[PDB]
Amino acid sequence: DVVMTQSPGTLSLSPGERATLSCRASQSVSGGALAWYQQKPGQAPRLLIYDTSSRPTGVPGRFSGSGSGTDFSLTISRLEPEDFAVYYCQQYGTSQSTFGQGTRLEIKRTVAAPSVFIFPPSDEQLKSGTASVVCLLNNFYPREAKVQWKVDNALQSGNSQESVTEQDSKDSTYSLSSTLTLSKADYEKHKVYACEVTHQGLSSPVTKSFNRGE
Amino acid sequence: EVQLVQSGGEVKRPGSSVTVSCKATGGTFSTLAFNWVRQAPGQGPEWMGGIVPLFSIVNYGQKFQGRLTIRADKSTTTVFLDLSGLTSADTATYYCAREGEGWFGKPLRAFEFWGQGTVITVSSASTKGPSVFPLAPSSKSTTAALGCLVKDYFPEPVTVSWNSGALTSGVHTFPAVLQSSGLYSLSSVVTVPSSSLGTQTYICNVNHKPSNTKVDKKVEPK
Amino acid sequence: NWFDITNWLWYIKKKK
Repeated sequence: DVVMTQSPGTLSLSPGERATLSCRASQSVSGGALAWYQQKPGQAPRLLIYDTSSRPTGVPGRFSGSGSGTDFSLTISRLEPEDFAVYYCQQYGTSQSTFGQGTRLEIKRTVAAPSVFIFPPSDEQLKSGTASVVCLLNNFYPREAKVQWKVDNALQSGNSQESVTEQDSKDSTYSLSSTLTLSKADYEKHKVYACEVTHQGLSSPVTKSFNRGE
Repeated sequence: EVQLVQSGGEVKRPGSSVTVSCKATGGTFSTLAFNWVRQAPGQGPEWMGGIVPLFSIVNYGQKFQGRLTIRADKSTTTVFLDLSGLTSADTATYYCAREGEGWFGKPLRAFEFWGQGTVITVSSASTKGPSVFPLAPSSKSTTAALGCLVKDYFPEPVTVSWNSGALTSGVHTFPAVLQSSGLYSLSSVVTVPSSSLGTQTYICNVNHKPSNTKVDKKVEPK
Repeated sequence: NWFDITNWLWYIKKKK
């Protein structure tokens, strides 16, 4: 069936700048039945454009949509601070409607290296039989970052999970938190616990580590 | 204003069936299309199906046929969503969305009015309050960061504050992760002046309403 | 398509 592919995956632009988001259909959409929606974190999507180019009441005139086929550009002439959000395109010209995968429009800013912190498990958690080790990457940009866990120089894989915050409303940075989970028995067996961070703002990787029981 | 108010979120056992309702007010109901759209955590919206209540004309996505039922009640302007055979792939927020109305009427087809969403989690684990552990500031100073790890709770959500609300600037509370145990876990951190670590007490306030739990844990250098 | 059905009825209740 018709597949909707949006581009770019992430669009990073400056407040006040001009924005153009592209949406492509795997086959031609009949009668221009294509809509654009805006979605901010935690809210339902909001319809910005319907029928290719028609704007519902209440949507500011800085938003416009165009296409005439498979390539629909939503344009924002002057990105206001409230316009940074995820945008979705939807085709409804057939009896089976579908949404694109989304384009994330975020704020552009100066490269910022992450501030890295490592936290060993608490004695209280150690009494539960499990050890969680946490690595924090604070206030970095861009959102791409690499976190590797090393236990006595051995690379970890499959026993950690991480999460990323929304772009910060004041400084436009991201933060990231990664937790490595081991049994207590596997823990203790080893000495040096380290988190290694690779980021565009770092000339070379940063390692933070601790020795168990010190 | 046209308003759609959905039923509350729920946890469903795997293999069971969930019903979500959408109470529609505001204006014309019977002659417009209502659609169901779901959105899994970290993903985009997915259209599931729609109904025109007037003659209960339905349209179901191919991927949901056999598992999806959509119904509509004109006596109470309420549309229903039924999803059987639940699996973890159906964990999502479910939205009821109505097509727009333009001038003297005309269906706009595009989804102009949305419900507040219904969070459906398909899982097993019983309701369980968290274990709150400190993330203590390193002695090997270099601003310092400290926090609390809120591990092994179910279901979402957990709220975290610092110093009973008194501490906000520089706090980051991360999205939860689903652990291989089926329980969630999240980390909340704050950065503060290193010179304050000896004199300023920092307490992290965790609330997990589904299990009626709240713990305030002091975090200090080890 | 199904998404146009509601429009048909709208041209229908638009009487002669």
